[PDB]
Amino acid sequence: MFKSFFPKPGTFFLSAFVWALIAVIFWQAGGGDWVARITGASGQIPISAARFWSLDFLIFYAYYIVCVGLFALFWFIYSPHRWQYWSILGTALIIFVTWFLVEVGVAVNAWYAPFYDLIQTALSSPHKVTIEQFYREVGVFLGIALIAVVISVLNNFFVSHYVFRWRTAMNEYYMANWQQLRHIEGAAQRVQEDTMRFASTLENMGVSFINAIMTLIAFLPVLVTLSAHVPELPIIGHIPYGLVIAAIVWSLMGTGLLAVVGIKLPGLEFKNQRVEAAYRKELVYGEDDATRATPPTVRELFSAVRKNYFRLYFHYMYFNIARILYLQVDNVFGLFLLFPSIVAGTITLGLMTQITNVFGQVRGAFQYLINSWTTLVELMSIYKRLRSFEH
Amino acid sequence: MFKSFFPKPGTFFLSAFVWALIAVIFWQAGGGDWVARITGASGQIPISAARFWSLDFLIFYAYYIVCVGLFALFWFIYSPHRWQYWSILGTALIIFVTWFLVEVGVAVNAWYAPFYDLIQTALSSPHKVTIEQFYREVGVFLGIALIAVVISVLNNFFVSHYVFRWRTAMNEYYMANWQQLRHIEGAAQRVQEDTMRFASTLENMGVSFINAIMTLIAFLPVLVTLSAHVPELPIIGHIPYGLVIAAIVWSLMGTGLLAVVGIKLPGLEFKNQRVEAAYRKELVYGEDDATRATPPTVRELFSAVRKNYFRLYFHYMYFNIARILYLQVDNVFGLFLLFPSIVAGTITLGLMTQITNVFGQVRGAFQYLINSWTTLVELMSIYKRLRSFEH
Amino acid sequence: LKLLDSGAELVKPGASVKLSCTASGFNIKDTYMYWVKQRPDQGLEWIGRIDPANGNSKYDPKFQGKATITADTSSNTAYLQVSSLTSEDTAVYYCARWLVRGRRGTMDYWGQGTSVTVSSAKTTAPSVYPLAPVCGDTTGSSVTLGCLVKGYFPEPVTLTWNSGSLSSGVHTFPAVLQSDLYTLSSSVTVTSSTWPSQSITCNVAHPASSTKVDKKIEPR
Amino acid sequence: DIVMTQSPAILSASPGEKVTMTCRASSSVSYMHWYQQKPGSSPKPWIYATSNLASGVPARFSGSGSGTSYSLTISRVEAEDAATYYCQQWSSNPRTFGGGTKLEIKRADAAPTVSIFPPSSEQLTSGGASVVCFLNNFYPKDINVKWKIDGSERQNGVLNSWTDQDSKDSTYSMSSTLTLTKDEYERHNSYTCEATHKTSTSPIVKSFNRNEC
Repeated sequence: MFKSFFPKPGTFFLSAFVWALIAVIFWQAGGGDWVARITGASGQIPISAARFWSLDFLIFYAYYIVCVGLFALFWFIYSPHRWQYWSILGTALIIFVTWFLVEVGVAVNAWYAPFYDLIQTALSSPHKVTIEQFYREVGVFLGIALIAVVISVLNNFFVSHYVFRWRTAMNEYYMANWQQLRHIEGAAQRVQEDTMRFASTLENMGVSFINAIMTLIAFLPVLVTLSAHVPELPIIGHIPYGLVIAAIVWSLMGTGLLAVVGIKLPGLEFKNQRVEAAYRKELVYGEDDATRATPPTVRELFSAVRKNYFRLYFHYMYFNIARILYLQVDNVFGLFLLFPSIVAGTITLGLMTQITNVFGQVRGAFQYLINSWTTLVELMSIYKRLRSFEH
Repeated sequence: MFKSFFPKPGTFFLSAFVWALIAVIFWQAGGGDWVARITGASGQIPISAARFWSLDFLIFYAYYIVCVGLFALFWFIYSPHRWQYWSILGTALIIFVTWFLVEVGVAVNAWYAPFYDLIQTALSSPHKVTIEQFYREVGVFLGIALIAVVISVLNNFFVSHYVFRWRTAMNEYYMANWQQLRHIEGAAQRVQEDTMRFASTLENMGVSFINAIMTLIAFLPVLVTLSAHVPELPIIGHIPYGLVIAAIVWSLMGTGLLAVVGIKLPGLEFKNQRVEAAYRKELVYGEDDATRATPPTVRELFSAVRKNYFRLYFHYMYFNIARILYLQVDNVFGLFLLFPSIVAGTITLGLMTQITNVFGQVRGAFQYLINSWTTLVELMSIYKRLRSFEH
Repeated sequence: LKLLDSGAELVKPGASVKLSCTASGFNIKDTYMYWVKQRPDQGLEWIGRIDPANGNSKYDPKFQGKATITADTSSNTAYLQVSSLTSEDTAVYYCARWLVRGRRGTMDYWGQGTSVTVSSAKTTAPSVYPLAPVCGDTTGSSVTLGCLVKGYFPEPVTLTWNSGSLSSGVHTFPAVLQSDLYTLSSSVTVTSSTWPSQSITCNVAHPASSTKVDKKIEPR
Repeated sequence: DIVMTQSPAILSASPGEKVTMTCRASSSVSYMHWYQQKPGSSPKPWIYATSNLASGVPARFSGSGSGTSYSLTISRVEAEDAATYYCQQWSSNPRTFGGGTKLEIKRADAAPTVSIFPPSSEQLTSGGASVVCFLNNFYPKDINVKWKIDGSERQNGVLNSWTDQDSKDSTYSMSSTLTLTKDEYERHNSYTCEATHKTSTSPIVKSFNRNEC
């Protein structure tokens, strides 16, 4: 969000946000599908990897292109810039490819139903299946996996290049004004590594957040249309949208109660950082001078690094009991909701696995906030250091 | 492997190796199980979480204590040390807890079969099951998961403390001898950062590797005793040991071939480190004194930082196509070996899941080398820097 | 292929019976082995099946609790056990075999069937008589002779003419029941030059009570 | 239960002609087979899954269809194909057979031959007497027989059995038996077995004399 990259870090982000909201409101619920009325959008969707050329998708490709084109054009005219192509359109393309990979996930999900139905028939009545059907199932699965491989490789290439352009941009901006910036302590260190660490970390966290929201939004309608085969929840009885309610509560409440019981940790980490840095500086004097060693003071500084840095090792069992309990109970809470339905024999092996996989995919793609802890330790420190290193 | 901690970094590691191998050979094949003849070793093992006190496990606990006690006594009397208790017994206990968690994994795997067999029976005939049986199944699973949670939490606490004790040991050694060590440039960076980074990275890599080997040894016999049901593999035909051979080949060739296609990478990483350091060091001089800016010079240095920093993003597609292909085929290779056996109707839903889970757990425990780039990038740099920082 | 069903079997009301069907020429691990019942109303019914490779069975829900099917892959065989026989279990039971793995050739082959008769009366032995034409009837170019067996129980009875050497021009009628007795006849039509020029006789055998009687059709 | 309804339950033909039968299900089946049972023998497939002919059988048998209505066609019926044809569905796990349609073969008319056999000599010793009259090689299958004693009508105490249709010449047969004790047999002199048939409007009569022999 600096000045050299990203035309104006003020109105740009707000304008982009409200424009995204306007476009989504027009398409999703305001009845955008009536463009599918003008053209012959059949609305029926295959299961193989021939999914991604039918008009049902191709319309959406065209509409995404048009929205980004208009938004980028306005800013090209209103406030010109140098890295404008990377800054606007590269971000557009990264958003779009992330959505595409989510769609691949949905396709493989919808494929698990026929395969397992076939296996159930092959186990219960062996004269109805012949092996070529198994081989065709494997054929279509590999048909999808190939497209997943190619897109993933190309996307990683592009993301890395975009990040390096961020680095070269803020490097040029800082190094153009070296002389006024010359006398601050440790200029070389900042302009040598903080630029890369800040850019790379910000990229990774932004992508992870958008990933989580898109997985959730893409998987809710499946559960809405598939919750008709599970009338009764295990104990509470009958609830109109039992499945969707249970999924939302479990996932979101799990993350919420996980990230509110471990809230004290950032302060302790920052305190440890500060005391270690004080020890560093105190030693630095003892490197050129003579009367700075002072074994007593070095002992006191080390004891400060010790007593203080056990509190972190202790207020961490609290955050590791909760995470393990949640991550273990989740292995069977997904299948705990289908006991009365299984006993009554309403679902078939194949709506069991599709639902279990829905829950598994939502959980496995919501793994960020137990591994996106970085935003609490270094990136804040790097932003504050590099802003205060700028008058 | 320093002199402060781990009494003697010389004969010690050879001694540990030869003793571990001798004890393993005596127990496994030499028929040490005649201790099982002295006692009333029943040899039949339940599936509940009363598994971990029957005599078959208890003999093993006592035997492990005897071995480590003898090996500890010999080095407690041959040549003493200051941190001997930590350096010997702490490492013994860490290894033991890793083995124990592998055993918990095996227990859950052995639980998978009756549950899914009960589900198959329930689906095929609504007239045989009642909900109490399902509640009991989930009961035994939670019975095991409780013990897994407790052990895992306590283990994390202990390993973090032991690592801190390593750090304080080498810090004491380095600060005891400062006067000679004072005059080496950049010593403060060394004594403040290199020690902690070194200890933590070493611990992590070592534990990951031992976990991998122990998983392999723990799961081979199950595959041997369960391959009596799958005689004929699909294409080659009939092989005496189809499953074990296929599992070993897939896992070990997957890793070996995946880490030979990506062999050039550490050289490129080192070169990038060198050119980054050169740019940094040049920038330090221009901080404190006369102009030393030289825009032509900074442009030359940056172009060298660039051109040699793109080649890493290009000799790195070769390593992602292979990895993604392997990882995406693996999802269905486990189930591709059981088409003819399902058709022949020998394996039932519940002996299929055991096999799928065996393959999945071996794969999920052989993931380290995709995350082992750190030890090929930063650990050797730290070791070379910190040894070269000693006369 | 060859399937060899057991022999006929008469039983007492309320008892139970065990039947067998041995398969030679293939390995019963590759097939089903179901059973089928055909009451004298020629309609056919289904009883149950079994997969010998793992040992599952499935039954017609009306017939569940009455008759059970078990197999034994050691010596290729299947068995069906019917219990509580009543007046409505006079039928014929056919095994079979359906290929399910290794498809080639006739995909269904039916055994021979074992008549089962349930009632209270006891056995009896047959009584055979020759049949001769009346006097003065030898003006035609061909003559007909007959052999009559009367008053036996239960089925079946095997009748043969000249130990099977006379297989042309012979008619044999189905049996009928009359007050716990059965009766069937036969007829042979031969050229008038053959008789009484060449000896002729009807061979009858009844395995139920071990009867083997032969009589020659001596001209009046 | 998928209830298979099968029609027509009686059929007729002549050599060289063509015939059809239909086994209409009661829901989706997709799996059917067609059998053929001859008299006193066990059944035998013709068509597997309604198209694939089984091992070597004459190529005139074939059938087709899909959904819930199927048909079987016999290209040129001949003298060897008097039988009863069943149908079997298969797509459930109870399995339901069909009804069967006895098939006939027509031919030009033929007149029977009648024979009479008096009680045998060994029958005389037994304490009971028996008299029988045979009927051979006639078509079609409808016939009635008459018993007269000395020209006096007598009806009751009779047993009859029809053979099934022959398999090389397409004819029939019939047996009639009248069993009496010694007392009444010795009291009369003339016996006669009589029958009428579509071949001729004149009754066919066979008789014998007790006194002559």
